[PDB]
Amino acid sequence: YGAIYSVSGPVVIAENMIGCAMYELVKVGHDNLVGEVIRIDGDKATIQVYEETAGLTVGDPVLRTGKPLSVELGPGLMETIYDGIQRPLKAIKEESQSIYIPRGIDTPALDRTIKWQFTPGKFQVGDHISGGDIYGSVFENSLISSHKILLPPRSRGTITWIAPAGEYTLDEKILEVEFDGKKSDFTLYHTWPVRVPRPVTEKLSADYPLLTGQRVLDALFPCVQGGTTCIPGAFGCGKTVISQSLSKYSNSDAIIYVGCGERGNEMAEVLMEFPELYTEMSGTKEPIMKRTTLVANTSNMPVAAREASIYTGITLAEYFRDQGKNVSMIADSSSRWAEALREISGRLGEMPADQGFPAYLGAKLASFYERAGKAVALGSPDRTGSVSIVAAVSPAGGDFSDPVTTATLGITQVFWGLDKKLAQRKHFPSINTSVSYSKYTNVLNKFYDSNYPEFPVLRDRMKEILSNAEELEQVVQLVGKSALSDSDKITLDVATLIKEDFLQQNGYSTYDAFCPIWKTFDMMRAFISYHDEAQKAVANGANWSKLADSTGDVKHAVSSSKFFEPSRGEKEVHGEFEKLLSTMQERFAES
Amino acid sequence: YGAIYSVSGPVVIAENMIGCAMYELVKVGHDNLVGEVIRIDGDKATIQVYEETAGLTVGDPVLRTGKPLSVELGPGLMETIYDGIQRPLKAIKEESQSIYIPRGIDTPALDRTIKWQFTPGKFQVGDHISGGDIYGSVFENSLISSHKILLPPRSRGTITWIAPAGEYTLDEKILEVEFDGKKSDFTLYHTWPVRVPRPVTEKLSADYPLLTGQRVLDALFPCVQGGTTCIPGAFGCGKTVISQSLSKYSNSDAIIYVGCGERGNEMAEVLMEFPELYTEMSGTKEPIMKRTTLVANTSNMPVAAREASIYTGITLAEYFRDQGKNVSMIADSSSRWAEALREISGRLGEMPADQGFPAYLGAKLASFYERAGKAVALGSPDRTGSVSIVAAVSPAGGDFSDPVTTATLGITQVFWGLDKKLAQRKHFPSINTSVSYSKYTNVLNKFYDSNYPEFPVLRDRMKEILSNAEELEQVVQLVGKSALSDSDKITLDVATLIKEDFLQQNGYSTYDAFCPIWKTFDMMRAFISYHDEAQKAVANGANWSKLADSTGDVKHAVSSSKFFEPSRGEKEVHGEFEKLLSTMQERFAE
Amino acid sequence: NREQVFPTRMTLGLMKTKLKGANQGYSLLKRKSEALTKRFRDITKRIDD
Amino acid sequence: NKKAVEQGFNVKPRLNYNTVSGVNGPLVILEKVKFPRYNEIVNLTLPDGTVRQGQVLEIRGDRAIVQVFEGTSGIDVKKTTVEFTGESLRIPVSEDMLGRIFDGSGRPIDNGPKVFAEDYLDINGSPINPYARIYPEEMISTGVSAIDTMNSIARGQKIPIFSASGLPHNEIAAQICRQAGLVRPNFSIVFAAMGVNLETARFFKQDFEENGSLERTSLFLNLANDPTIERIITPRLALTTAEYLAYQTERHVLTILTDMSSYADALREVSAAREEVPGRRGYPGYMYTDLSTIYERAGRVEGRNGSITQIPILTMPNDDITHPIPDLTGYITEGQIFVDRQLHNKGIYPPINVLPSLSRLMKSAIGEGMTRKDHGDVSNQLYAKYAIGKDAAAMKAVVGEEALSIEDKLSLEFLEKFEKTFITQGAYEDRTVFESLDQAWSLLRIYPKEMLNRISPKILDEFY
Amino acid sequence: LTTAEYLAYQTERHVLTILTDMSSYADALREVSAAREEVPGRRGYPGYMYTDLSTIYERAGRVEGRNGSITQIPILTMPNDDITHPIPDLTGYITEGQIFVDRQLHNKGIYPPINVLPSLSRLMKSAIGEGMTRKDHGDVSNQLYAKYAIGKDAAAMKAVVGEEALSIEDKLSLEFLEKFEKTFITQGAYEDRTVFESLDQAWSLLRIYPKEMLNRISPKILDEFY
Amino acid sequence: AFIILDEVIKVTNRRVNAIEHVIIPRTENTIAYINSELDELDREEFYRLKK
Ligand SMILES: Nc1ncnc2c1ncn2[C@@H]1O[C@H](COP(=O)(O)OP(=O)(O)O)[C@@H](O)[C@H]1O
Ligand SMILES: [Mg+2]
Repeated sequence: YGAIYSVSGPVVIAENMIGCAMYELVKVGHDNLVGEVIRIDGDKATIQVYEETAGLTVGDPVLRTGKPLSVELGPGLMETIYDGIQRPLKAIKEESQSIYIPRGIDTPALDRTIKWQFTPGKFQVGDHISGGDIYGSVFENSLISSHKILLPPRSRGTITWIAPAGEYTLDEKILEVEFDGKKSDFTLYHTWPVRVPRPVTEKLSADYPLLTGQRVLDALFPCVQGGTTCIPGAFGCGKTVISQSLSKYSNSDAIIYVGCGERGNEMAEVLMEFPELYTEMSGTKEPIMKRTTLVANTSNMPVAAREASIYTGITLAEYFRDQGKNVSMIADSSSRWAEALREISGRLGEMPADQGFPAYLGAKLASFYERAGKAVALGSPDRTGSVSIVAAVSPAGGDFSDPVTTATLGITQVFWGLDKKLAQRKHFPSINTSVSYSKYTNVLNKFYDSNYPEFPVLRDRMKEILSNAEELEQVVQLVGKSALSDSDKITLDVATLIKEDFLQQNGYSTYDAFCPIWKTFDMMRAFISYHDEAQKAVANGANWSKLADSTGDVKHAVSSSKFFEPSRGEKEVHGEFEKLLSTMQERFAES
Repeated sequence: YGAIYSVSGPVVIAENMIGCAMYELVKVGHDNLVGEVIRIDGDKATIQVYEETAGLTVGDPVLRTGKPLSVELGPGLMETIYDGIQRPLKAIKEESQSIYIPRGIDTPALDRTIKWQFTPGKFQVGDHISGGDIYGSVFENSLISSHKILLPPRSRGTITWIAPAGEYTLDEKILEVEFDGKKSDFTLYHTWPVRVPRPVTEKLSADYPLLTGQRVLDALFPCVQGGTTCIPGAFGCGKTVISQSLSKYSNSDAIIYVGCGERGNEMAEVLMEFPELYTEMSGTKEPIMKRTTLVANTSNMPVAAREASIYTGITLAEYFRDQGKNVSMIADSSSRWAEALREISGRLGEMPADQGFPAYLGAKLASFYERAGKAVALGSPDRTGSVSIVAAVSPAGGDFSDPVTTATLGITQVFWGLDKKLAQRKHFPSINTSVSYSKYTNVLNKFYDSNYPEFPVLRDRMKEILSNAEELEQVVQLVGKSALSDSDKITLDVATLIKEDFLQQNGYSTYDAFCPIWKTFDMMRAFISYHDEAQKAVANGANWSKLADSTGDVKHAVSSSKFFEPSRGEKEVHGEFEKLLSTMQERFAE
Repeated sequence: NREQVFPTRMTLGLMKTKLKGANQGYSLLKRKSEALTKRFRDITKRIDD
Repeated sequence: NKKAVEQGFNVKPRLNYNTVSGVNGPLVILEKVKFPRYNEIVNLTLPDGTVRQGQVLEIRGDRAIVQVFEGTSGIDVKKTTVEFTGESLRIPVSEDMLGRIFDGSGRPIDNGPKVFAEDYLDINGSPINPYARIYPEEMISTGVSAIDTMNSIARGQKIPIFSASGLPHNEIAAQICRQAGLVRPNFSIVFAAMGVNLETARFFKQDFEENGSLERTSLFLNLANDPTIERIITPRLALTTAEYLAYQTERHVLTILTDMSSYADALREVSAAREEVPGRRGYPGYMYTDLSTIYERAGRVEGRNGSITQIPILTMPNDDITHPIPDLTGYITEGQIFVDRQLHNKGIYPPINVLPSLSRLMKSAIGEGMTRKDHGDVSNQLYAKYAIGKDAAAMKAVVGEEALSIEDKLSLEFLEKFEKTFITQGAYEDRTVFESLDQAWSLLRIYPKEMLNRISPKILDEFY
Repeated sequence: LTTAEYLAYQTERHVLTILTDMSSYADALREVSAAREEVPGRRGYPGYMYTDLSTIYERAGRVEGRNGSITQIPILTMPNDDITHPIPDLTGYITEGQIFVDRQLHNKGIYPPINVLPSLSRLMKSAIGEGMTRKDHGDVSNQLYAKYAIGKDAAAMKAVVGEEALSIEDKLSLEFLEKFEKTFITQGAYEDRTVFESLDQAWSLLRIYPKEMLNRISPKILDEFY
Repeated sequence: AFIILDEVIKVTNRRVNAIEHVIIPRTENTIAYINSELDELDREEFYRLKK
């Protein structure tokens, strides 16, 4: 038990504290504020307290817990909201009967009153069990069924006793392991340090795409299940609605929605909307909230807790990856994580480095994004989970020259650059096709050849059309549109059509809330076939003005392809698109 | 008295300074160098010496004056010339007999050798007296008579002795006030912290206009008595003309001029021009220096003096406002004041915020401009005064890049926009009416409805005419001149007449040296009547060339409105305008 | 609304030179347009005659 | 009933420290402190008898660094006595505040009595539990077409006004206060002035008096001549009053935080006084955190019928939205209302530029039940066609009017009839959301039905 | 690099050291320096970053007694595609050349997206031509660089002041730049272009110009190869 | 000659308007942004030297 010596904002230097390890967790103050040691200068131990620091006096006790910041993994989190240090906000509200976050509240991360239905695994008494082996499964909810109870990593030995099937809480023993003559008792949960990544047998090259649902994201710049992503942009660009529309409509078996430096109203919107939303996975319409846990750290919450929120969310994602679910962790703002790091560093007095961000920011971001990836779980039976990190960077001033943005672009593989020019005029998603890229285009060729063989060719054609139109518009804004050829007129017209109908997808309309991959592919087919038909008919000799006047019906039919409801089904929608192409060739043939 | 401990440049640390206050002036060294205290660390106090710190040993005494940077307020301020520190330049020259200012010269800022007439106020022995109460009067000048002696704003208590009417110096006692013991004794003068604004009972809304005497500045972009204006203040633009106008023809009963870092040859120009000014009064012609205090402050001066020049000037203006007098405080080179502030901030080591300027430049400018405004003075009687600040924004005239320029344009409500191009084109007073603006027309609507009702309507009409003239000039540059319609041609001709006669004022000329508000209103009404008559004739279908040929006489008559001398004044010149307005209708009708 | 140029001390000078050159080209091209337009009205009058 | 006040009847003597070790800038380094609190607000007494409040910002062993709101001028080490209150800065809040005028430090400048405190609440407040939040789905019909049809303000929103020095940002926010009402059926405004001039303060006070709002408004006036350090605590005091009123008394509170640019300027001055990180443009690296602790106090909570709606009036230093203050404010708040100089010089009132504006709570509070079913589609189509009009205006200025297509000419006509008719209102003309939607549908009927590509087919068939 | 020095000097092998993310290495240096509160260089990097980068880069080359070599190709990530950044600057200073990979070329789809204008090789003048590869190598490379620079400048001029400003030579340079980026620079992976084949392609590119307009080509080489 | 001169005047005025409304504003905005970024870098260097 040390004593507080110096307090300055989120950092608390504590004296008479010999024996404190680096990045350990200390309970600073009489309210037991959660903290983490950053430096040990002799007996002083600088502590970043993860709660509001006002009210701390010199001489207050500081208990050494002896363990690092440990997120508590196990059945229960599925449909919960956390506070960065994994404090369940619902339980906090019920226990405190208030609307605020009490300082130093010590509610358990996982509810202990709930009784869980444990079904023993293939492992029996006497079988050697290693870290990550599934010794049982528990039914959490209708969507996340058979929540596999993993043996904690770093724990090995032979099973002396395994509890039979029944109803257990998290405090109850489930299994006993004897290793080197020392019996170890295991329960439904286990704590894992957030700083150390959860081990896996072998990470794999991710090959299956993470179907966002947005047309531009799915087609032009795809992301694989297990690939680091990045959504830089200014405010109002749509990097939070892209994150939400990816946490609602993706094929990920689970979602870890992490909000660092975000509005509490955004997380409240998630809480109100996700239960009312449903997913077709598992063979039934189960609510989305049954498969998404939230790590809420509102922007006015303590600064030091944003790193804790990031690490807690990524460790939850790694745990579900170890269970074998193609999880995708969605950090709301790695930019605000970086700002929290800069604030802590400046309070520490460290050297500013770039824009004040500490010199280790790039390394920490690289490590956090390297936590992602499709990987074979550590223990048997064999299973291949994934963590698709999609973090929305928020550069200051809408300029992608920020150090956090540059480091994130260095580490990630998909760059969904948002343009505020398209954020205005309600052109959402505001993805800047010029600067955006996806390095998983080549590795997705296997999936595309298996399912939609012409999809990469169509996306290459769409990229060519958009780039040609960008060049032609740069020419036209200076030298007028009169000098253009008919082919250039077609290129500009069809690219305006693409930008106004295909690329732009309203995320709050019933038809374009979730545009699945088959509807997106059919829409690309429609637009590319319209462009090709116009080019061929003009090359045959038709004047483009009269041709457009005649084929305005086909152009408007293509422009109205958005409204085809995906709820009609894959077959019904494809039938509507097949008739669209047939109605397109005939009209162009007639004219 | 403390002792010097360390000197490294102008910053001085003085050991054994227990009881020293922050931002307190101390006498550093054996030459009595004056310097403010920046920070304290136990016994040691950090001091920025105002003068040059060379030759300061260790152990040199550091006397504690006990007050912050103060201003000598009392009789004898008016005709004198000061600096940012408020050291009399004339008295320093007379005392030292040298063209230089010796280091640590301690000439009192107010002449202690002058006998001042004193007439006690209504406050008698035993009557309660509070801060700002006029307990006496002093005959100082011809323009400014009855220099109302004020009790210091912080002072309070009961009178015990009052000086009988006679002749007194500033040194000898005048009033003795007891507050739980006779701890107060008052002379003809008192000191006020320069950074601390002088309190008032209530700060009213500035309603009465500041008639600068110029037609453009008094009609198109008026200022209110107690309003803050802004002038580009670049060389070769007419800022000198604006300064002379505000000095001698304005409504202000007192003038405070601050240089705060302008060039030396310039200071010579202003210090040789203002004594040559003469403002005609009811009695006879007497110098405008009789009511104007020059805070002369060149680039060679200490940076602390340059940064405190505008603050000393505004404190003097606040003092003269506290007497119920309307003061105009012409701030030349506010950008050079900001440069001095930036130099001090860099010396102190504070981090820059915008273009190297300190983080508090905007706050300091906002507080300084808010120190202006009409306000009923503290203490009885209930007199009311106003301080109007006219600030030359930047040698980088109207450049939004400069943070000081941006802050001044954002805080001040009137920008009079001098134009070097118009100055080269022989346009006087070189006001660029396209960029110049005033936000005080809304509050001046009340005064105009009270006195001259049609003034806002005619001013808006001329602004519309000038905008339409700019549009018509653009059209005639793009296409042929004859392509414009009859209405456009009439608008262009009327606007050209307005620019040539109404806007263009010959300050050096005797007839249009000072256009009164009534004369400006009459000329504006005549011009609007001429434009309306021409528009009506165009609507009647008459050819504009024939209309101009017939109404050349009316055009000459309305152009003569400038040449009508306001020396007769009031109904004598107003009656002539009625005939001119009548002639603009009968001739137009025919 | 601006060119995507990496900020630098040399880049600032190059872009200031580009701005000066663009202003010069704009002034000379406006002068050329004015002269050619004067010749244009002359040619239109000659065409009518 | 209320046991919170039971602990009130307790006397806590305060230690009076004469041990001012040193003073530098706005800070006093005060030594020999007995167990210094981290955020205690101390009552610092000058030798001249003046009392300035200050709060400790850092505390070493038996040493507390106090920053005083009024400033450190005149502070001495021999004579200045510092009286540690032992608690953070708490504002005496009561229902009697409504109708009073308070200074920047919370002291009443209304020439009335001190607040008969009903409770003492820490000005810094506490973050609202995100699980306890309720998403604001109740639209406010502010009577402004640009703010009600294009954008939309729901009740617990944080919706600033982004403007410049000379723009009528005060007039537009005064129009909102006097016209704000729930779209499908009163607000108790709380006004916070930070660094504004006497003209602006008098304008807002007289506008509240004219509209009859002063009976239900609390004014926190920190004029331009008031101390700059207390511009930090003025919005905290105003927002703590708003939090009290709304969440406890069950009131709906409008919070006008005028000159958050001045608040951020005071924040930057305080940060630069210390040796702190420069963030961007000199503003502190924690300016996001501070502005968030200000803004995110608004919203609605579960189980309580009160709400806080914030309209922080913000002055853009150079009319650019990439400046740190506007950028961070846009990141934190749930939208922005963008007052445009390009329109003010054009003569439009209100000069609200719609493209830079935004309301993140339009999706909710726009729908078939909350408003008319066409609102979202009409707003999106108007945005698209307004941008096409801006692009067509630029292309016209470049290559003449002739080169423009039929769509471009229609878009220029729509731009003219939109800026001159839709955006433009009288200073006291309040337009119901349905009225503004009918005007918007007329402006869309300028276009043919085919070109209206943003509208859903059902809406277009039922409304064109 | 000490492994490479061993293999190349004590075992007489030819080594190809492929250090990657030297920007990441220098970021690690900055993190170490920032913890020591040292006097920083540009962008916070240590003042001795030139010395450290020289210690690493200068471990390449051939020594007399040995029949081995160290070829060093340190891959380097420009943080914002800026040469002026301290890491690329100081590296240019120590290294002897660079292969500048262009984001603009990558966006245009050219592989490899090598921009030959900022790219350089200080040892080209010694290792190229005069019987080492072929008599025309150096002159052809000089002419290609000159024509590519002319093409870039003329494309900028045509974008700004229209196509009227561009002369016949400028239009030819635009056509050459198109056919050069599209056919010469563009080269799919696993395609081995021998230096002779690349020189033949470069001559085919240069035959777009008339013999007179080819400036840097020596008259003898021009007569023998055009 | 009239037709050719009309075409040349049209292209010249198009270039003039294009310059004055795109090239000059874009270049001025780039100048402002570059100067702001240089000021930010200078401020960062000043803060590092102050530490
Ligand atoms: N794809 C989209 N569909 C519909 N509305 C959108 C879309 N993208 C953005 N918006 C609108 O923009 C607003 C702000 O977007 P947001 O998610 O807050 O982005 P950011 O977090 O970057 O500001 C949202 O309230 C929403 O109304
Ligand atoms: Mg967001």
